[PDB]
Amino acid sequence: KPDMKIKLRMEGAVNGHPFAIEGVGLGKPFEGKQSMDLKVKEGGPLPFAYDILTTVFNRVFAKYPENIVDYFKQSFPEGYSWERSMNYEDGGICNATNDITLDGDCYIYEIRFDGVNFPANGPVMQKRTVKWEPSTEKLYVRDGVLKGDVNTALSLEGGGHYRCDFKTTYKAKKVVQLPDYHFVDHHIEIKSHDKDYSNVNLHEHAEAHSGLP
Amino acid sequence: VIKPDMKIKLRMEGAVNGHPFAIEGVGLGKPFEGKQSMDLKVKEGGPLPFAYDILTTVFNRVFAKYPENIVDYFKQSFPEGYSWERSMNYEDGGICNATNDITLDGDCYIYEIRFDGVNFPANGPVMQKRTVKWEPSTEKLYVRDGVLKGDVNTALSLEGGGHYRCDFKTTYKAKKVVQLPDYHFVDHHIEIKSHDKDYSNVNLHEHAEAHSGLP
Amino acid sequence: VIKPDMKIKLRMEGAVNGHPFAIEGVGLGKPFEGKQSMDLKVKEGGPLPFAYDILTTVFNRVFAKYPENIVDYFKQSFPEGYSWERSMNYEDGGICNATNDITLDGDCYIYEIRFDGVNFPANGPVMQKRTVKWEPSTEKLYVRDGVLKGDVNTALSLEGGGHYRCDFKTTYKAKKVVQLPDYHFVDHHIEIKSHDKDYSNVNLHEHAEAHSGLPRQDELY
Amino acid sequence: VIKPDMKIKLRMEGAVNGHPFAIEGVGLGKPFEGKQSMDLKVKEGGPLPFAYDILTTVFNRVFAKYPENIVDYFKQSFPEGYSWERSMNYEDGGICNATNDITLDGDCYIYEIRFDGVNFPANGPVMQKRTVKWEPSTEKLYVRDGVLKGDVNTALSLEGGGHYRCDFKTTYKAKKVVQLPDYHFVDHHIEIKSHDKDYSNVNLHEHAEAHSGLPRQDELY
Repeated sequence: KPDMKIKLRMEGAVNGHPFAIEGVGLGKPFEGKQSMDLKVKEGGPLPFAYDILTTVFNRVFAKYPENIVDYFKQSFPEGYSWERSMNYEDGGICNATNDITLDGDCYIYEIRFDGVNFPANGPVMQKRTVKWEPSTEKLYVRDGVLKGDVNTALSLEGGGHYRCDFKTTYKAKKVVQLPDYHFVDHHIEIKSHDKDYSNVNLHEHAEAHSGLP
Repeated sequence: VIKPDMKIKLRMEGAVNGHPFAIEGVGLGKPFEGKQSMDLKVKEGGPLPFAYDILTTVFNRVFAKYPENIVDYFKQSFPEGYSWERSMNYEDGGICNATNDITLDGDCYIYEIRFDGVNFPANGPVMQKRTVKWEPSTEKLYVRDGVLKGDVNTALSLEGGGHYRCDFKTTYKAKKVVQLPDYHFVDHHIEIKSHDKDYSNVNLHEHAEAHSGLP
Repeated sequence: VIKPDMKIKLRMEGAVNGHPFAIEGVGLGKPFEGKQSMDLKVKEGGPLPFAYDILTTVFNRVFAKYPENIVDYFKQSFPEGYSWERSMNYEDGGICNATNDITLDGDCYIYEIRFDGVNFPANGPVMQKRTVKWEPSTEKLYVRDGVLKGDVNTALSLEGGGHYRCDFKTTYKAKKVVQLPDYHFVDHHIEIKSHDKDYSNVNLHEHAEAHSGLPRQDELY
Repeated sequence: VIKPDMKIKLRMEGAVNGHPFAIEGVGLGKPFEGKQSMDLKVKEGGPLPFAYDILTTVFNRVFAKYPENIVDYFKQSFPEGYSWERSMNYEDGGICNATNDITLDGDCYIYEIRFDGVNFPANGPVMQKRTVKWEPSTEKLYVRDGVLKGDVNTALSLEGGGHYRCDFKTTYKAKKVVQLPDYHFVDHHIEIKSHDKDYSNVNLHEHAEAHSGLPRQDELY
């Protein structure tokens, strides 16, 4: 619908230490904007940069142009799931999955998050990340499902960037029309948070396009 | 504190391509000879829809024969124990993250294991169970930032011939400060010795020895 | 130093899976429009046994339209010029490293290019010539240790459908000190417009435009 | 075709971060004992501004001791010889691509080598010459598409301690049809034994043995 709700729970671990986060939000799928409030329920205070989780906290929240097949809006009411590997340039790897279903007007997420091999003096365990930069994801079809890759980066305290290579697989639960090669522009931002990030208000803006011209 | 005849008790909770499962095991082995064996049972999520082989190297470098001219990081870490973290990067994009918290209760090592695999193509040898076994391997172990790292590029043999490659990145963290070793190697040979039709029961063996390369 | 119309002169020497070749080209473009076109000729090692597409992005981010609010690293570097390094990483392990030394003579840029590709499998799309073209792309550019870096993972479309991925890592080096830009993007669309049977003659075009991501940028006045 | 004492003659042309150089070498070794040594001389581009260590493993798996139960792909390929392709992926993004055409003239192997490295950061151990030596390694060899592959993640020890990692991917191509081996390993130990101040003269050694993993192989009679 023009205005949808979000309900979510994430369970996971970072370098073996487990935690849990729940969230509630709302957004406009046809405008490509969304926002949510996240609450840490287990494993607080989190000893890692919150930023590594933010892109796991839904490509249905992306404004798709008419000449571009929309894989995500097609997959409802049944929904879809996605898998992702997030490979940071210092060897830290985060694996995340999301099972997305629809109940009335509210999307429901079942998220699992697992990070390993973050060095203790790195920007993630030391919390020296500022935010994610805007990015452009590339989407193409492979083995009857939709892939999404993007080489992005996090800005660091005092300048410089921390790169991360995203590899996402999107699987609609039911068979939908497959799209051509296209792009999605992203901008995710933490707009407010408390000292230990037990409460986080997170926003994303996403728009699909087909590149130049 | 470390005795020629130790026991293994383990539980793994995890998921592959989003589908969860759980496996328990009971084992035994000889740390000073570098040999071990266990019986594993699927307790949740069976029958497993992926090749069992991707899990076996998660199911303890204390079971490796270390010569005396090589500092033994793992046997030093007991009785307090150690933990390890690992990424396993398959050449077709399948990636498995696993963690193991290892403690010691009397004569039995106890594992708390987490396993999470993503992005395995449905047409690949992991989801279609076309792996035969792990080949023998030689791991590279070195120190970085006060902890021990171990990297190895190995492979799985496939049923119509050929090999399916995997890059290992392990971080070993002793629970308290031990002597750190110099650059060395561990030779591995892990084998499934018997199993069920669906791999609900698996008998797993490993043989390991540390060395220093040529000569 | 930068004129609305510029010329291009280049020579590329290199090898793929150990077999050497050489290519010369002449071109023209408009740096402030971010467009260029050239004519390329194989001079050595023909006919080439690999897909020509792996060479095209080696054949000048000075040919990229920069908005007025984004610092332009490349147009600043002339008349002295700049150099760049890059090593493409294709998903089946075939890897190409490339270098370009770019200088200026009057109104003509001059390239000295080296291209070296290794480990292309015989049954892969490069050695079997099953690539159609490069898809449009969006490059990510950021600063590291006083020089400009460029990352983008893009793809080639394949003859029977589907895509063949490649990871780009470029380093750009101005020869003299210039102003460094913030993290930004460059959109690309490179196209082979015409070629003969064995790709002896190739007409190649590129369109490149810089932006700042987010909400793409005319407001009634 | 293979005699217990063979000689080596080589020339390498290449560049690192765009700056070209050339090195010639003369050597000797015992293929059946897996040992070799050579003396290398910089002929162009000296003094080299990068750590010499990145070139040493490019300066022939015929010099590897094979047990009788493991098929020898390399000693089989002569007198025709073989060629190999290789990418070396360092953990900070430095990438070196190398090719070698190995031929045989009498009792002397002849190498034609190309070496091309890009994106080595200026503050890294290669451009600062902070490497000490390659650690010994164990390469893993397997067959793919009828040719021989070699993978090994290895490392260089660094001046102030610690290690600098590199990912090797080699493709070996015999010039004639030979019998293909099963999955096996080769243990390596390459050493610079002497060099002059700026590495214009370098004496280089390698020791190599193939095996089949543990249990490492008289049985007391």
